[PDB]
Amino acid sequence: KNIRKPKQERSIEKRNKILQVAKDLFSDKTYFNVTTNEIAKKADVSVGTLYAYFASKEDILTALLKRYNDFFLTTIFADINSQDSLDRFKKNPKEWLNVLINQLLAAEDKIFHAQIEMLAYAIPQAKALLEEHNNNLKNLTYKCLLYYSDQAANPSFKTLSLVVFDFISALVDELLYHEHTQEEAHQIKKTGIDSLDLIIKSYL
Amino acid sequence: SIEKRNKILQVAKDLFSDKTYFNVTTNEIAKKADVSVGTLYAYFASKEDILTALLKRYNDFFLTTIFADINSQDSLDRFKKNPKEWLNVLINQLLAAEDKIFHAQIEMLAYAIPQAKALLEEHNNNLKNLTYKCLLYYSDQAANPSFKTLSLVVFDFISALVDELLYHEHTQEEAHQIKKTGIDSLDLIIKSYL
Repeated sequence: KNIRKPKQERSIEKRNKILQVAKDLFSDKTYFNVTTNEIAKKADVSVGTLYAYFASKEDILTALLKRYNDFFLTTIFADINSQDSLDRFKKNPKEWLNVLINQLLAAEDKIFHAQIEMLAYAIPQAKALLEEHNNNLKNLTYKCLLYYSDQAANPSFKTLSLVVFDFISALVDELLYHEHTQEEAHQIKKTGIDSLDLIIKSYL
Repeated sequence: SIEKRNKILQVAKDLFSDKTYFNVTTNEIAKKADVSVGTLYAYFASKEDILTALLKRYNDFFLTTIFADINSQDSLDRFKKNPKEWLNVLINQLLAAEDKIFHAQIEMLAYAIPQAKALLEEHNNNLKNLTYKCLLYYSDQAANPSFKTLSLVVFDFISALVDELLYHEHTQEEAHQIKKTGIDSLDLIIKSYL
């Protein structure tokens, strides 16, 4: 019993293996084309064992979405949601854009994220998750706008935060999920940035 | 029969939208269209065949109605007159798009079904190319790599604005402010390069 072995229990290993296998299957085949049988086989567990851990395929999804939320908050949002961003924006709105777009472009796990976007059309948890993340990024954007003029609240800045982030996110997607040369990606980013700078400055 | 094929496509379209495509079966379509499983099969071998027929219809409708107008010489002239008036017109046409509910299902399906992804990318590339043609026409230029880049950015922003308005709940006043902010901003960006 007290012999040299990993601290993590076998039941946790198998649970983690199921989740990683399902995540990868969902990512590659899309969620609706993946069967419970296929998940069990690829995880090297019986179908009965898979059901002991997860009552349905959607319960597996619930668990993966929760993990993506933490990944988002810890690896992408923590640096964006910082006085650093507010300071940067106050000094020059253009440098705020440059840094933010790089942060969003640096976001990892784009393959599974795409699957969450698909699932937003069909699965309420997926829609809610992405709306919350989007809302947090819009709110950060709103806070930067307020910080520029040292305001407490401004409805027109809230509306602007929505439009500006929607455009930012559109630019990120063009760069992330579409094929471009290094040079074409550079020009899209520059045109996008210069354009968003002019817009933001027009309302400040 | 022709009429029955149309009824089935009508029914299948409504089902795909209400329920999620992946969850709808051919049996379900047959039952809702009041037709036998054998009859339906005679019309369409698989569910994917029904979808292809709906996608082909969507393509022809995009090409013949909405894209034909956007791609007209008349459209080029409006841009040259006032790009803001052109923006207003295009954005209002996009906001009034027919079959928006089914279109969202196509957007979802584009992640899983190559033909749906291909179709939407063609329509998006079409709209970007027209935008480019508009910029060239304004300037009387044959080619401009900076305007080609611009056309991608601008159309991406246009699409983002339309989606914000179509897919999210806003008070009447907020929706008016989002639309106005969006349009004014696009007009500002376009004019900065002209």
